[PDB]
Amino acid sequence: IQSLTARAPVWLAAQDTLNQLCEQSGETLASSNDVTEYMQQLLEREREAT
Amino acid sequence: LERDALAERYATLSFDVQKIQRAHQAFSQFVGKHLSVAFDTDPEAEIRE
Repeated sequence: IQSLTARAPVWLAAQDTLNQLCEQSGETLASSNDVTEYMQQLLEREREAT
Repeated sequence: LERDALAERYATLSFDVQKIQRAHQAFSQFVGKHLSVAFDTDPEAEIRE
């Protein structure tokens, strides 16, 4: 329970900032590999823009 | 004779640009498929311990 509790606020902060970062992005995120996929898409778009 | 040199030099420069572009593509592919566990601590060591 203590381990789960020490991990509880960390998890909650992760979820909070995850939702915020998801909303800052047009596409909605659902999984870790999905997050990295979106990240590489972002790098691609950045290269084209520059 | 003059234009031959320009063709050669242009060939080399275009090759270089393509190399750079593909290098960026490789890094992007990498981060797309890789960051979830990048640069983490070695498990062989800890399992041995």
